[PDB]
Amino acid sequence: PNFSGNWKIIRSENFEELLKVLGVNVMLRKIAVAAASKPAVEIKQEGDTFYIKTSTTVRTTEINFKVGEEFEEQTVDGRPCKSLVKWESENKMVCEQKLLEGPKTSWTRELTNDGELILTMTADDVVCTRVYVRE
Ligand SMILES: CC(C)N1C=CC(C)(C)c2cc(C#Cc3ccc(C(=O)O)cc3)ccc21
Repeated sequence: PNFSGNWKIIRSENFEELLKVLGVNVMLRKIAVAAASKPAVEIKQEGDTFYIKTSTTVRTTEINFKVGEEFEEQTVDGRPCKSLVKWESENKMVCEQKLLEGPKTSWTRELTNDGELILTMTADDVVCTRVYVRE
């Protein structure tokens, strides 16, 4: 599927809990949660090549990767990692992360038949789920 476009958040579940179990300081956690409530998301996909920009004033993540080639990013709680994206199924990509020790973290993105984008972010047993619609 083509994920390209600007995406707008409509649901977030377990974001604060994810940060909480990862030990993020409560003062920083409240700033992170509030910033994450209204991110600006831009995706440009050309085959297996992805540009994914998620912007908030206090944290912008900008990754330009090819599916099946390793790249550097940060975990959700800000620790440097090596990431590797693969297609799990036809409409779902799964990213495995390894720290540059800690919780086992990952993220997934998929598109529904209606064109809603579902992001999950995991740390051990805690799963955060965020749903977006294309502008
Ligand atoms: C207070 C600031 C400086 N801060 C500090 C520490 C951590 C790393 C926990 C932090 C994470 C986010 C975040 C985020 C986020 C992740 C994903 C998405 C998304 O994909 O929509 C949106 C926001 C935003 C701020 C901080």
